[PDB]
Amino acid sequence: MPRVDGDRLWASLERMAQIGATPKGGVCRLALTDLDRESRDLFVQWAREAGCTVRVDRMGNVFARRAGRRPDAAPVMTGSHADSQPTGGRYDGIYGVLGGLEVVRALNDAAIETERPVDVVIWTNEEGSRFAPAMVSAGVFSGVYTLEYGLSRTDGAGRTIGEELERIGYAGAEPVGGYPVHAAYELHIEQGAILERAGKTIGVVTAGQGQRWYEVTLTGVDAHAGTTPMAFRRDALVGAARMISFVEVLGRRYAPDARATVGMIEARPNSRNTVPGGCFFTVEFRHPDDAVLDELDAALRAELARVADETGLGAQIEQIFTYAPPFAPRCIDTVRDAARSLGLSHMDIVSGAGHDACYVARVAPTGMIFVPCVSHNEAEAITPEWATAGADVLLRAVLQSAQEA
Amino acid sequence: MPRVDGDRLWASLERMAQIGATPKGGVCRLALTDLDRESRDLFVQWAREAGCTVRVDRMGNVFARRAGRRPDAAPVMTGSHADSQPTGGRYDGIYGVLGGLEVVRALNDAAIETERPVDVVIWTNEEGSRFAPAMVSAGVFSGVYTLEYGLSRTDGAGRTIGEELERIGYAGAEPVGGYPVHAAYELHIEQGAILERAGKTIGVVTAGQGQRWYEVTLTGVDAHAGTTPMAFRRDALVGAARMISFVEVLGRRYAPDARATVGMIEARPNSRNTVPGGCFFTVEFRHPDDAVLDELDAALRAELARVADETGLGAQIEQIFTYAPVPFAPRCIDTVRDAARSLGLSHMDIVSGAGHDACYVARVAPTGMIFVPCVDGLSHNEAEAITPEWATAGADVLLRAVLQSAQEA
Ligand SMILES: [Zn+2]
Ligand SMILES: [Zn+2]
Repeated sequence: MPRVDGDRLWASLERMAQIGATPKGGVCRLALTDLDRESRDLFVQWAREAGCTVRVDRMGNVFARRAGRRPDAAPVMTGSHADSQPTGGRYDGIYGVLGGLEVVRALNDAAIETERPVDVVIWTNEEGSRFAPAMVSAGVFSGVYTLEYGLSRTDGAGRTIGEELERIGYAGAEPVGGYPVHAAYELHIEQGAILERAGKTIGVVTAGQGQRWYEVTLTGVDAHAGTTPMAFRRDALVGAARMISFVEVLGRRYAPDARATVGMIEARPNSRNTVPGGCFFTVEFRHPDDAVLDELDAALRAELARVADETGLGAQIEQIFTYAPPFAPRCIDTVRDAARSLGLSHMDIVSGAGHDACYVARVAPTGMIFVPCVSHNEAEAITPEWATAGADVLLRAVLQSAQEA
Repeated sequence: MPRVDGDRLWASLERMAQIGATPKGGVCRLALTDLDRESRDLFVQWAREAGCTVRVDRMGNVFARRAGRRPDAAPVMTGSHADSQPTGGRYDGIYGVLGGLEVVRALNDAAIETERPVDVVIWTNEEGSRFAPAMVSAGVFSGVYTLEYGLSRTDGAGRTIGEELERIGYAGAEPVGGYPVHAAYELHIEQGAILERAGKTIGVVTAGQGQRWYEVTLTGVDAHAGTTPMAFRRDALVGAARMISFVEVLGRRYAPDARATVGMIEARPNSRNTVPGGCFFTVEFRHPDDAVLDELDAALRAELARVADETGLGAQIEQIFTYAPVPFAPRCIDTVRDAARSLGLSHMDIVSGAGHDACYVARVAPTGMIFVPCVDGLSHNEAEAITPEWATAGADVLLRAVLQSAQEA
């Protein structure tokens, strides 16, 4: 099997990172800005230079197609997003886009004919910063959202995605999704420390995380600290402290894949010489298994009831967000087998963040490939070896799928 | 032994409560306002009608003196403040003042002569709302503050205490403090629910609380919750939670008199989907025993170090306020307790959880305090209330205490 040109890949990442470069060495390329256009334009140029046919759909998704023996066969698709967070890094999303480009180049150098066409994609507005929601364009593609909804999303100035697509010249003619896709692979940095600390180069992504978000309000009695003895108190902050501790306990209880976090708290009146009579805090559970999330939910509620009973606090809880994550076994195995045949260190991993691939999974057999990083930060970084390794895994996986009858 | 006239005392409280009456049934009578002046003038009028000689000092403190057999003898002093919080009750401070007036009237009715003169005092600006700080005038009296400091405290209008004293006619000529006082007693509502819930009418106040205040900053690592396994986390808020729970443990460990509280917390960045990398919170200890406060300090600092170690969090702690406990005079305390006993009144020892003028006066005179309960422990609220029975009982104890000390050679 062929090999990617690591130096060529690295050079393209270096070149692309100039567009929207921040002084801290990060990237600010918000969706459908002029800088987004400049980045898109450069990809298009490079793709066409690689002999690809580049098309654009009505959500401005860019597809660079490399020829296959069967021009009407469902393609193998790979890619990611080019747009960033306001204080994004040089590799969030774009590494997957340029990794896909290097795959095409590598197939060209090896003079390989595939049975199926290969599409390298840029998804519009993945990060969901200028327009909400995130992953909206892959969402339209995958039937999560309608085209009407996708195009009507507005920024702070009241400009819609549809209006901006026309402004920067990416109001494409192609339908958004609706055609069969044989398989899809997204190469992405981990945006975490699991691979790096485990000393593993390749993350075989098995699933996304399910999520449960809660808001909890504890009600006690505002009291002067000096004049109120401990036995008379209804301290809502102490009640919350008990819950915060128990949330951490729950996270460790369902290790390694559970995420359990209290990230926001507000005490009232929040004055140092008064017993807090109220406290609001959030809870979020993440785990790839809905059954485990149900356990976490039941434990949280049962404990909240015990705390209220013991403390005499009033308690209210409300689940405010619920999300169920599944990648295809075939793609997962293909990714693992590719890593193995390349002699690359690897491990199964769960994605702790959303990606376009999470939605593409709904319409085509989909997998993801993670590489380590030293995210959502201007200092996030990968090594040339990591960049090459992820791209070599991508090449192998895409090639295998593309030769499938 | 003489007895107070409960109906008379109650009538005086109802009448005074008219001055600055609020629709919610409270009192809004800020220090050195015209309402405060009216209240002062009425007390002065009643005191003179009861045969007292009234004097005013340079901080506007009002002293009504009931003559003693030996005019040059050190006086027994009693009283409180007449001024209120913006949403004050009908009994915060003024109960002690009118209690003192009732003591004078009761001594008159019984035709009693005392060895020592008795002073009934109104302290200027106790509540410290219009001018900061609180208890500033008893403070000057007691050496806490200079006269220059006391007179120069300004309100939001740029007007000083000195200027306002002159405006309302209470820029007195007498020196502020600096003379021998035989004993001092202040009658005051508890401003807490200890007496009410224990079913005790009289609180024998043994001390005012010492205080130690702290600021604590825990430093962790900002991290996205979904992508960060528990084992990698440096959660500053969980660290704080551990400390908050421990602070409660410390308060309950030194029951019944310890107060241990985390009243303020600030997490950062305080977003629901991220592991908090920073957390600020306050700690305050209160206790009548400085040795216990020392132990609380040591325990807090020891556990903070243990938690920082075990969690991998950076920790910072600063004691930003220190206040020594104010024990009251043993003889005054015993005098109060003995009085309650002789009157067949239910009573218990209690520690004051709030500052009073008497806390400062304790520095320059043998001082004690007498508490009565208040409904629900409510105070500095317009719905603050005592019963006639409680009002009468507090005044009866004050009468006997003042009487005993004023007859001491
Ligand atoms: Zn991304
Ligand atoms: Zn008071």
